[PDB]
Amino acid sequence: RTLHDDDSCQVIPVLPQVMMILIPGQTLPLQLFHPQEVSMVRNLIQKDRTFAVLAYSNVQEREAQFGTTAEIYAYREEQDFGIEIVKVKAIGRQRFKVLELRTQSDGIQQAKVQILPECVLPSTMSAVQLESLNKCQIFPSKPVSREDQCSYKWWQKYQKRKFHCANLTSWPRWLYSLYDAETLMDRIKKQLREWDENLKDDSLPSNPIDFSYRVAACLPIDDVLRIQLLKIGSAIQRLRCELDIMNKCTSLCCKQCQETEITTKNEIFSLSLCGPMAAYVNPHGYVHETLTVYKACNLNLIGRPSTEHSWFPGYAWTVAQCKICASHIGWKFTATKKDMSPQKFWGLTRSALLPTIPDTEVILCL
Amino acid sequence: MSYNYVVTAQKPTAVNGCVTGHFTSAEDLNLLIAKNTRLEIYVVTAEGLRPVKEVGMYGKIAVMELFRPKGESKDLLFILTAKYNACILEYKQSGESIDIITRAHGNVQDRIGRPSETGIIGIIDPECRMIGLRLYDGLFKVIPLDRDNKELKAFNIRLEELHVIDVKFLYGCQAPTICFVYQDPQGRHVKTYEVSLREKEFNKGPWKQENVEAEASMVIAVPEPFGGAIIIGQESITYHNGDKYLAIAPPIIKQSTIVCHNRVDPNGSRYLLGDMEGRLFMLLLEKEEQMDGTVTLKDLRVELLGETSIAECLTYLDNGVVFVGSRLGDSQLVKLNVDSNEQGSYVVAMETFTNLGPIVDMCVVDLERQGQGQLVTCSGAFKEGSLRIIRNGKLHIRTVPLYESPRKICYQEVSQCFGVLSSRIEVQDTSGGTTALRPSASTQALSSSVSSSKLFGEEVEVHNLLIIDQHTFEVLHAHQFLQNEYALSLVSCKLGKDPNTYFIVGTAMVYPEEAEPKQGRIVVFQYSDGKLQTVAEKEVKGAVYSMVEFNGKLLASINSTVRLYEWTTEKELRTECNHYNNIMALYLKTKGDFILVGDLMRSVLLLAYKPMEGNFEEIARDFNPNWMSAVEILDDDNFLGAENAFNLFVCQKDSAATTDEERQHLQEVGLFHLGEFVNVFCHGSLVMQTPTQGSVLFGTVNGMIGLVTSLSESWYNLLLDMQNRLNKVIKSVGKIEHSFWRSFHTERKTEPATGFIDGDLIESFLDISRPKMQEVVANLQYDMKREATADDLIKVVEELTRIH
Amino acid sequence: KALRPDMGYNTLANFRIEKKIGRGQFSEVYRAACLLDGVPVALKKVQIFDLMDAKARADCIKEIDLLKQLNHPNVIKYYASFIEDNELNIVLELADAGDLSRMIKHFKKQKRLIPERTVWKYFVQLCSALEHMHSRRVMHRDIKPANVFITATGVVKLGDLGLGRFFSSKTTAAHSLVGTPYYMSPERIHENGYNFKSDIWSLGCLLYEMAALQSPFYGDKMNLYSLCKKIEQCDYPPLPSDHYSEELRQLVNMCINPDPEKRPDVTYVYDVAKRMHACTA
Ligand SMILES: O=C1CCN(c2cnc3cc(CNC(=O)[C@@H]4Cc5ccccc5CN4S(=O)(=O)Cc4ccccc4)ccn23)C(=O)N1
Ligand SMILES: Nc1ncnc2c1ncn2[C@@H]1O[C@H](COP(=O)(O)OP(=O)(O)O)[C@@H](O)[C@H]1O
Ligand SMILES: [Mg+2]
Ligand SMILES: [Zn+2]
Repeated sequence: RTLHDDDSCQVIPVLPQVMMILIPGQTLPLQLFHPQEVSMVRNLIQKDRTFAVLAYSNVQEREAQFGTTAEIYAYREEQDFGIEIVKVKAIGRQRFKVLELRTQSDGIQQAKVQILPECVLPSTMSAVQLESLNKCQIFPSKPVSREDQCSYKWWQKYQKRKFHCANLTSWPRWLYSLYDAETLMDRIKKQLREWDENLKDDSLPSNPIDFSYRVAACLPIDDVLRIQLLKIGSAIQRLRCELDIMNKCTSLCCKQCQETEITTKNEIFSLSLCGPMAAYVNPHGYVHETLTVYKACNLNLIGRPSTEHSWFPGYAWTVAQCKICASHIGWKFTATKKDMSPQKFWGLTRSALLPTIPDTEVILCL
Repeated sequence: MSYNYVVTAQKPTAVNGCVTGHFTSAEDLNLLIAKNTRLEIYVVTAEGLRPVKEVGMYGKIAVMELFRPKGESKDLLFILTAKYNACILEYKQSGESIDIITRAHGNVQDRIGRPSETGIIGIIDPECRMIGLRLYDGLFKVIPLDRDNKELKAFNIRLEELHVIDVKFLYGCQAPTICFVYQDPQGRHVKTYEVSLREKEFNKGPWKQENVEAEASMVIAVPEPFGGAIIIGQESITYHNGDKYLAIAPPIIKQSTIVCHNRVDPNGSRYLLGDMEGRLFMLLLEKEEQMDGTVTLKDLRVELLGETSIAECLTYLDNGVVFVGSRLGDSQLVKLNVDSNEQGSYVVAMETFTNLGPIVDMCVVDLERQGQGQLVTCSGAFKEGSLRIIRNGKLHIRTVPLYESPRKICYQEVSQCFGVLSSRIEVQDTSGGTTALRPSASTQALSSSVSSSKLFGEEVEVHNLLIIDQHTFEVLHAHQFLQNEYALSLVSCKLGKDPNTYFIVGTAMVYPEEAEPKQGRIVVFQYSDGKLQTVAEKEVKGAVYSMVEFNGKLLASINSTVRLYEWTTEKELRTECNHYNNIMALYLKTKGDFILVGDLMRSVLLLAYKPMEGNFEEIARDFNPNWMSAVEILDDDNFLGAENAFNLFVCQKDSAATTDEERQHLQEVGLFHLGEFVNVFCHGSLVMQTPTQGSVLFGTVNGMIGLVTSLSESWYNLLLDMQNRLNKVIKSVGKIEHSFWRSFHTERKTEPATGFIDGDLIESFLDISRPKMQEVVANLQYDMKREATADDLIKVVEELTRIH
Repeated sequence: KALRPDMGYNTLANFRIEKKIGRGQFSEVYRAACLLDGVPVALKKVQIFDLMDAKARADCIKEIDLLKQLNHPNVIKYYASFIEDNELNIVLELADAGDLSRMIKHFKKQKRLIPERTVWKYFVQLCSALEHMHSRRVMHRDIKPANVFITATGVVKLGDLGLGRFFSSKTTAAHSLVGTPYYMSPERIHENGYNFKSDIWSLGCLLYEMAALQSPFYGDKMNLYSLCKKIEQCDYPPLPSDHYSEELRQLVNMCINPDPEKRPDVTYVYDVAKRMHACTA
């Protein structure tokens, strides 16, 4: 929990067969059965509780260059069967650059990695803020205007005062608002409250570094874009890229087909306290980051509905796959009772979706 | 490897601070001015100001205050630079030799710190016993002014208040006290703390009043007999002294925020208050009769004296003459004609001093066709707007006041006129429409128009294209743009098989609901027979930030796209090719078929137009995240830029690279802390056309015009060793190393300078005396390599001065 | 219990066999549940190393890689294939609702012929499946009522794909039927290779079994000498005229022809089936 220093090189164990891209702040539930993996975690509890999770760019090959450290915040040991099943919940803390990968004789990998720094740049107007305007730069915090506000009125006055010194430079006030941490966070909050209706600033972070990594976990994005967001070091550039994904990549197609649209941004809504996307676990320890959508297209139901291990109690799940390539995309959830609203919804796994630009001919910018 | 030479053609003219006292002598009244890196010393006379000495300091003067320790005959000056270089200087003249000695020096940057939002504040105790510097939130630094404190040993007292707005040492205090306005989620409050040098704890002060104005931003220590402090927000002026708390809300000050102040009388009876619109008010403190209580303020009064330049700082001198240290426009000595009946007091400007800052955009022209280049700049902002014509012949400068913000500028040789994009602020009128605040270049044009295309009190920004004559500088035409249309770029060039030269304007439809510009247009205009004509119009789905003539075709940046238009025989902008990139294309510069694209976060790339392909090929990328202001192509391999805390950098294309990764990556081969914020770069020279090649001029916010030129490795290594020898001989002001000042600086890191030669330090070789010249050229080699003589290197430095 | 997420559908560890549901002459089918997502699959294990030689194993594996690439709704999709414990494991789309053989057997019990409207409804879906396979130059080699699966919603899905092509019959027998399709074509009597025209003969013979509720050479199955001679001469009882249309019966006679060149291509069979299905529905 004390966090590692920036640019410091750490030798930490990479947990085997964890082929995923962990993001700082993201929770990682894991179920371990091998005594070698369990004893490694048992020894990590006696130390800083930090292990490594590699971001493998290639699935078949071990092309891993970046990763994220994971601190074990909760330990749980079960002896229900002859196998000591140990379930642990970890949380991502810092990104890293892979310097060396040492496979030990016991199969556990040891990674000497460099902790990457978070690029915290000052305000653009700090270089041109006049000494006479330094005194009136701070905005007055008051419940009469900063809360129960018009939003249209307050953000206009915020831009005028913060970026008043834009007259000295070769660019307008509104251009500086496009590279402003608070304005970009506000624009993401607007688009995020549409999906997560019962959301408030008490849950989302205030800091832009912590906010950007939280947004990357919430966004239904494939492993390609998830690596690209972690490659971006500056939070302003990361928020600009995340917000461009939200505006341009509004269509969510099947990853195998690429041209078979399953759902769109407007269909995203929430039925869990975590948000629209939540990391659920099946009876065999597999984690599925399922997106909660109102309606889904090009999906066929295989098998009969079931109630065992239903993630949404009082809803019968049915296996759903792509009508074109038969690849598993998710599960359709139908209500058992008549008054239970929504009447029907779909839980689509993240690994099976691919965010695409609507059918027309653009790159995602930072 | 790239090697460059940066020399200052025009020193920074903008004034960021001014102070008065007795620096040269107790019997001489002085006016010391800080023009960013320079310090000017003047003697107050009935003839205005007599120049005494201008010194070149290696640092941005952030704090500048005068104080006289007990025993000292004359005042000493404290200067703290942007890089926290604190120092105390003394004026010393023996006959004719004027030299500014360094009594005390040091770097007061803490090992770990949270820089405050209200900048760096530096205040001195009235009895000259300590220097309170509020650099970081929660830590108030105290430097005791002891006899043997040459290295300025400092200690921080733990302050509980983090979001402190402004602090000043109060007067009428037996024990030193500091009054301050701080903000917390509950509101803005006033609190005093007694500063203890012995216990190093903030003891309970004499008083602390809560619930002050929401915009309370300024604090003024009132001297004896009045005592206490004056707090000024936007709509009210208050005075606090424990038992007394006066508060006045005159309607003459509610229209603008008061941002600067200065004391007129040493006792504190009269004060000057300047606002954002350049208005000057007089704050009077009426004293009531004494039984034994001379510490009684009867009432406060505010009287609008008149309109002056947009004042960054003010300074009362004598006979009603006030120096107005303006940062946006010309600084000026104004006379206050209060000597009538005290009812009708009016201002009369008496002497204006040229200020070219902020230089927003510029262009190199040759109006007289004499070979020597002339630089016309878009200087000033708001009513201080102007066009300055700089020519070499020591640089002669002509001013053309526009009374509105000039944004961009270009030159059209065929029609003998300049294209100038400009903006004026009109308030939302009582009738529903808009009304101009004052007459300006766009409203007082010989001919004016509004675009015919059709695709309360709130301030509205109105953009217009001005066609200004090259000889008389009269506004011949003022074409106003559409409602909610921001004019961003402007060029004057010939395209396709058309012989006429057109003024092309790129715009962005800015609406408050739209966060990013989703619409804009490129308008082509022809100026013929004294009038501008709308010729072509091409609507685009984005903002047109930059445009450039690229091999007879119009290259334009639209949000995150670099599109190329070819001018058809039907006079229409037909698209040829596009390049969609991961960057918001803000900056566009071209040389032949190569294109340099840049972002506000230093995310840059280089494309190349291939006629065989008929599309752009991405050559190289370099995504180091850091703020930017301007870029320029030096040559096919070297590219110059300006980043975050007043730095200059050069990225080079690795041509000798073997792999695609190394060829597609630009290596950072140059770094230099310039100390100025560069807004524009322009190829050209003021001198008629050597060890140099290329001539890239630059305009800055502080009004400084510089020049960058490429040098060979032999000239670079010669001037680098000569620079180190000059640095170790020249007495720097405030004992600040040249290596530290020019070392690249950001809030994250401070790395040494590379690939750049400080031309100002190289030119100082001719200013040093002959015994010191022999000390510098000793053991230095010059090319067969032989021992360099003083005479041979004097000719080399003289050739470097001949370029500007 | 082992779990290897990185492998996915290419390992036994990520599947739990629920119950055995079938066993072909050269295969073992099991109703299995994917432990990663709960997709019901049919794990088909084939002992390729036991009787198939290195060349016949390679030709089968290479074809299985292109069969994964197939994309048609009326075809059982090959999800994944892998060699583990010297056994070829093929993961298939489960179609346990029933098959054309079960429906024909049920109509035989009720003593009623399948209506012609219902015959074309299912024949047109199978014709689309064979048309797509032949467009990609892929031969089924064992078109029979058992391999024509039908879902509860009435969707037809051709699957399994004939493995018999490896054929050997090492015994010293006079006649052989091991490693031959359900409807053996005359060219297959000479023990020669397979062709696209054999699938047309099997498709035509299947349309006969849909109408008469029996194979065109049903009855001769007991005495193989008469069966082998009757296939060459195409001596089968023709379909009755009073029950089915002239177009249905002439298409059967065109497809059931001894000369492979005289049999029409799947393009014309699928075109005729679409015309008949449009009229009847
Ligand atoms: O709401 C949701 C969305 C879907 N989902 C979900 C996500 N990934 C899975 C994976 C499975 C795999 N398991 C099975 O298919 C089967 C059948 C079955 C059917 C329903 C419930 C549990 C089980 C258990 N088995 S079994 O093999 O263990 C039992 C068994 C043993 C021997 C013989 C025969 C059967 C299931 C659900 N998955 C949820 O977890 N909840
Ligand atoms: N894809 C499948 N889905 C469901 N059942 C299948 C599948 N393939 C074969 N079967 C079943 O397996 C049995 C036949 O096995 P199979 O290997 O197909 O042999 P054959 O093709 O020689 O009949 C039947 O009971 C059939 O229903
Ligand atoms: Mg088969
Ligand atoms: Zn698909």
